[PDB]
Amino acid sequence: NIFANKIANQKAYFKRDIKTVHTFLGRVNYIQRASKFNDEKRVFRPLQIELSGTNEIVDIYLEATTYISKKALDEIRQNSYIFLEAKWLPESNFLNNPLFEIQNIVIEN
Amino acid sequence: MKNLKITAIKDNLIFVEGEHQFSFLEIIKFSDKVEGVVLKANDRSAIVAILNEDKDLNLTVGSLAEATGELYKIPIYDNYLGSIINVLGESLVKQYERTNVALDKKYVFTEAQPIFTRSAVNEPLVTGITVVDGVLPVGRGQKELIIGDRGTGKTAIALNAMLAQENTDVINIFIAIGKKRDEIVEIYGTFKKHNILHKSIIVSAASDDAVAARYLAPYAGMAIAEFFQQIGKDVLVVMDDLTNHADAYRELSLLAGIAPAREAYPGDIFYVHSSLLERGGKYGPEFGGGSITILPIAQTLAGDISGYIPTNLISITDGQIYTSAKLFNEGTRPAIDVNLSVSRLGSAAQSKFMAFASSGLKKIYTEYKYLKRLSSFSSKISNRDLETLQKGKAFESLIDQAEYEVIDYETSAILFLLLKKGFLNFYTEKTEALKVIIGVIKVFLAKDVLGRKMRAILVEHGIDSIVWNLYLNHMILPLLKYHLLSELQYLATNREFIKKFKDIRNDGRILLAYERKGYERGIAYDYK
Amino acid sequence: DPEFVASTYTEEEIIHNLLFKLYSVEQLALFTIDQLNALLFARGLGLEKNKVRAIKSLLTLQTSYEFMEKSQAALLPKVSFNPTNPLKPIEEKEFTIFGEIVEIRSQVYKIRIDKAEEEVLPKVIFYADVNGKEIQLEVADIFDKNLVSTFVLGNETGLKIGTKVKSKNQSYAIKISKRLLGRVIDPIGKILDDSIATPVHGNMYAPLEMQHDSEATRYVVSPKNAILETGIKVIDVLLPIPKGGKTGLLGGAGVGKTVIVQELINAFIKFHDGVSVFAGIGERIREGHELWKEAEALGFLNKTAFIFGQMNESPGLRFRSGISGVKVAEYFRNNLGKSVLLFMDNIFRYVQAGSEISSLLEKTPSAVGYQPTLFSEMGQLQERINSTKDGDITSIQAMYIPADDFTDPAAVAAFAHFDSTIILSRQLAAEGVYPAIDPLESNSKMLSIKYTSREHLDIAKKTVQTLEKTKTLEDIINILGFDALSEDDKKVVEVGRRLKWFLTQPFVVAEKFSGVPGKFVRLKDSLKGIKTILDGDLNHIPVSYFSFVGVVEEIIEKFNLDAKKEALKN
Amino acid sequence: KIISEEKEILHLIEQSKRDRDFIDNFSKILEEKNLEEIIHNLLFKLYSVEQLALFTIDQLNALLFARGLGLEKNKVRAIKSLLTLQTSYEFMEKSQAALLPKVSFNPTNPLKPIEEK
Amino acid sequence: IVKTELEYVEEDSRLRKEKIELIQKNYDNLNAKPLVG
Amino acid sequence: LILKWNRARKEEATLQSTLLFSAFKVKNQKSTRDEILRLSKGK
Ligand SMILES: Nc1ncnc2c1ncn2[C@@H]1O[C@H](COP(=O)(O)OP(=O)(O)OP(=O)(O)O)[C@@H](O)[C@H]1O
Ligand SMILES: Nc1ncnc2c1ncn2[C@@H]1O[C@H](COP(=O)(O)OP(=O)(O)O)[C@@H](O)[C@H]1O
Ligand SMILES: [Mg+2]
Ligand SMILES: [Mg+2]
Repeated sequence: NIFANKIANQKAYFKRDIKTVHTFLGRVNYIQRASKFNDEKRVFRPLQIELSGTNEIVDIYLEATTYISKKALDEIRQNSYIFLEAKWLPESNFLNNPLFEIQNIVIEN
Repeated sequence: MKNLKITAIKDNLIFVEGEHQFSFLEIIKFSDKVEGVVLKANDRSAIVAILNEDKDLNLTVGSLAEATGELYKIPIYDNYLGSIINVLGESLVKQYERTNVALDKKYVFTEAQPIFTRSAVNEPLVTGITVVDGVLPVGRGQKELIIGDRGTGKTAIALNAMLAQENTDVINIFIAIGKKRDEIVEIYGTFKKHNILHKSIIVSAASDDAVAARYLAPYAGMAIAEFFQQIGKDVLVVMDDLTNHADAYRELSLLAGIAPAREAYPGDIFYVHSSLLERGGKYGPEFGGGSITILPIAQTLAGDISGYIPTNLISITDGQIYTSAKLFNEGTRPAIDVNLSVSRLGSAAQSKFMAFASSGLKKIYTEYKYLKRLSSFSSKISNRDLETLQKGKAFESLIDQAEYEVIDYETSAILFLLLKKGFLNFYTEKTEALKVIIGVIKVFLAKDVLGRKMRAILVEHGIDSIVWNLYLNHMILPLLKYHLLSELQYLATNREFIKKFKDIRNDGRILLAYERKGYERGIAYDYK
Repeated sequence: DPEFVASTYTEEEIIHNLLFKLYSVEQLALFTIDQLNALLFARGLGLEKNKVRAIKSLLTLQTSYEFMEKSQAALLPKVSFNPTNPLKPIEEKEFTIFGEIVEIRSQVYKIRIDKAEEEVLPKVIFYADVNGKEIQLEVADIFDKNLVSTFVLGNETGLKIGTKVKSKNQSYAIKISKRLLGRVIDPIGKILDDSIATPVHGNMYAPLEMQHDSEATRYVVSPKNAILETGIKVIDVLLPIPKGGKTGLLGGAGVGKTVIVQELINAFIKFHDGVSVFAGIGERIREGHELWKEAEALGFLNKTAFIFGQMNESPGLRFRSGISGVKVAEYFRNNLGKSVLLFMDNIFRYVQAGSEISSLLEKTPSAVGYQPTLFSEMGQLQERINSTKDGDITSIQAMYIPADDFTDPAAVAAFAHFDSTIILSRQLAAEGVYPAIDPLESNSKMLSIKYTSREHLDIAKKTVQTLEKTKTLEDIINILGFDALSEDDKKVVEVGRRLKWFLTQPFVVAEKFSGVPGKFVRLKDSLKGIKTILDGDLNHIPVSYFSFVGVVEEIIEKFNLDAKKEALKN
Repeated sequence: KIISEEKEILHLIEQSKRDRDFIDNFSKILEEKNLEEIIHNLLFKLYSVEQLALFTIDQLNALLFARGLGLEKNKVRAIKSLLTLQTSYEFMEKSQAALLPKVSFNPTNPLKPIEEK
Repeated sequence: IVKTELEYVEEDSRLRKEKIELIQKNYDNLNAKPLVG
Repeated sequence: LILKWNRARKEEATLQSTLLFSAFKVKNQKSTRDEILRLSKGK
């Protein structure tokens, strides 16, 4: 099985609170390093996702604030396949691409 | 059924009358929720101290009570993990759900296990603090006191030690004695944020709780720790703090008619704490095979170590970490005084690699302090003056550490060896340099396919000088050199940096491609 | 629908809502100095002696999101705060326990119960009627079924053997409502501001009952996360006050704590638009009368609820003042959803009253003769101040340290709860420096990166470092002379002197002593002024110009004016 | 019209920053999730998220029906439901490894003492 | 010396662009020539 | 000087506390004697 070894590498993170989320499901074509902007307290990660079923390229940004959120964000590499649920953040009004916060995510590498 | 009647309610104690075979600390049930413990009793009556309080239950003279005929035993439930409980087991804040099936019931005054059930303390306990892990080691089964003034960072040090067990399979128990509920909720939030909530319990007795609850909270915590130890688990217990426990015991004894002794404390205040702290240690395979590590906290007044309770507690534990107010005012965090701090276990509590790495650093630190306080004239002895003024300042820069920052044991050892080999001479008080080095080493030893095996070798076996030199020269130094030259501009012209890193292999071509692939800033071979 | 939206508002509500009216800059340019000053005083920003600066201050206050929110809500039908978990009043009972006094002493009386419909509970109140006057006795120890011991809440004159007493088997209760604002009472609810004793309209609540369904409810709290703005340069820059925490005011006698307390009351009522509760414990009669009169004069009396346990009252009555104040604050937060700033003075007297009550009831004294339940009582008082979904309860408590002995058990008990300590110095006051707050000794837990910016932390750290270094160098200056310093040391000393004198500020309440009008300085203005001074920009100005000003520009303007006059004089 | 849209955006940004920095409800913090023949195949077969992505809608509907859970006309809803079902451990709660006694090796073929008589 | 918040943002951007230039300079300092065949 | 002050203050405080409790323990001799009598009789 090609996907047999991918099961042992699953990493799942979730929140027990339920908000309105944007669901992304696909491969990570390109992911950059992390930037610290709000007084070196947050983490900014630009993501390029090739979705599933349409194979279109979308660009998003991810924000991390806690230690566990940064740990979950650090698991995303190139060619990683993700089922990510992201809460929209109101800072996208000053951004070219939307800024999101990880609510639930499942990561396989 | 009820067999006792309340006769008097004074001094916050209840005077039950009835004919029964009372025993010390026997649970007496006044309702299905409220119960107390017997302190003193005779052939016709007893004096009881309540542990709970109920709004709908109005205890009064003539009320009925049942003497259950059993000693005070704390029950163990599965949902203790990731929860705040009180001394009777009720879950004040919970993350999971209970099953109403008691895994065990532990007597609170369980006598300490005898000498033949013990073992030597030889396995490190990671506290996440470089100075503590390298100069003041803590072994699994040790009793280390954190003693100091108010607002100096004792609780921060204990929480840091309790955060470093995120991936070590060591249970955490935090007993709060007369603490503020705001701070306890904040600690719960920090536990959840730092991924150790599923591994930790918090026993709480607030400052306005019943005096019996505040007195018996540490014993209940120790009973839970003993339950966990009996199935071969390493338990790390923090008591915050034992001065409040001494005050609670004094209040309970004074209100019960016991005569005051030195400093108004009862006459057996030393026994109360010794029989409590002697329940920790390392036990043999036939008697559980686990360990219990205790980190009691004590508060001094303006540096007065010679206080009654602080000197009682120093003469019980295996060393002390003393937090200085002068260093805290000067801005040093964590403000730990190395001169007044001891660890009687010593290198016996360190791994072979850490013992090799941190050998003879306290002497160099004391020599540096002696020179700094007594420089006197501008006349200089030799280059050894610069040697000391360099290595001591490098060590002092290594001392500083952010709050809630966990620095791994092997990362600390590697930093010590780099310092001792002169690979930190270029430092000129640029915190980002050490931050970069620490992050690179941490990621390399945690995630790299070959770095993970290197870390396992460092943890298990004791390598010699030649193998360590090969390890440093052929993997660690190229990675450090590339990741330093790409972030610090002044390192291009730093004469010491070229003098030390000239012959190191250049690895920019591969680390570039690793960065462009989204890899972390320490992977050098691949992810395991 | 103006008629409909105004139909849901009482006339007093409209009067209050006239404050949150938006004024355009085109209109604002057309006002005069007198109208601008009236607007500033109404909005709590303090007097201004310049036109454009006053317009800028008014615009900055108006452009704030909270002010705009209030102004936008003021043109809408009234929305009522729905109280979740309100305070429930006491239940209606009858006098069910009857008895009489059988033993007398100083402040302690024993009661033997004859006709009881139910067994007596701890802490219940027995009422006695002597010469048409009502005396309350709180129960302490129940010796057996029909014999209890009690201590007086008030005055013990008129009690004797055989005085009949009756009880409802309930603890002491007081009448609480919104009408408590503007009135002065004692812990048990006796009127203290007029001889005819006009009653307070409200419901009877028991301050000793917390009304919690379970202990876990006491752990549903929100840890402090916000900083209260006071308008005082030193407090804002160096000692941020938590919102929902506790700040201690420490010092000897005459350092100036009460003036700071009055200034904070005024600033919270006017600028922050809230409700203030004052709880005097062991309050001197002269000081209480003076503070009441200046509260009436300065205009913050109608939004303050005063509780006074006087110095001459029995220790049992003095002990209950803090509990009554806490109960009033809990009512004003839970029932009305208003943030409350509770003031306590003096905590040392609360501890002393507790010790007195413990000693009177024949209990074994603890170390230094204090009560065995010292820390327990301090926790009981301080644990009901917190921050919940309904609002914030901020506490600012003044303490007296005897002989500057910070290791006294009362002080050690108090520091266990303080979230920010402000320590006053008698030497600094004697130098004429006011508010005479010691910046080096005091510290706040809210001066971190979790709550403040990088700029604020850097400015605070640099200020403290400069002040400590100039304090060190002043001794060298005094001994060896100002010439012995190096070139950098002279600049450091001058910057430190100007920094120290820039921290002084005139208060709008302290106009009685020096006659100087007060000022209100925002956090940004103080930060900018300290940043200007730290760079050495104003190093060409004599130090005497930096004393008792509001903002950095006032010194520059005064120096320029003096230089112009000097140039014209010759 | 009293509050401009730009200022409302700034207020939203500030309130979001405050809600992220200080959290009151502990359900808002990210949590790491712990991770005869025919019944075993039914109850133990594990699929990757990419594997379920490569699936068709009918196959995912059939798999949801086989485990007795809801059937949806959407691809993403089916994938999410299957992932939540398989990743959530019914008995394990990441708090049970702390309750598991350590395993010491045992004799599988031990001598037995004499019968008491 | 002390800095304003805007100056802190500018310093952050300056450091990021400095690191980019350091990236280029690290390749430049490796005095290398294309392999010939 | 610190050493001497600590020693002296400890001594004085302990003496004061013991002397204060002396009165309380004297005032309750009769209850102790009666309890001893009734325990001696007992069953
Ligand atoms: N490494 C650190 N870096 C920065 N700040 C720190 C560090 N460690 C502790 N602090 C801060 O120091 C203060 C005191 O810490 P802490 O509450 O742990 O001390 P304590 O000795 O337990 O005090 P208390 O007398 O209040 O019980 C807190 O504001 C905390 O955030
Ligand atoms: N800001 C101030 N400006 C001028 N005088 C002050 C100020 N604060 C306090 N004082 C002086 O303090 C005296 C009153 O002391 P008080 O405020 O009661 O101090 P405490 O309550 O700490 O004993 C007044 O005579 C007054 O002159
Ligand atoms: Mg602490
Ligand atoms: Mg005063």
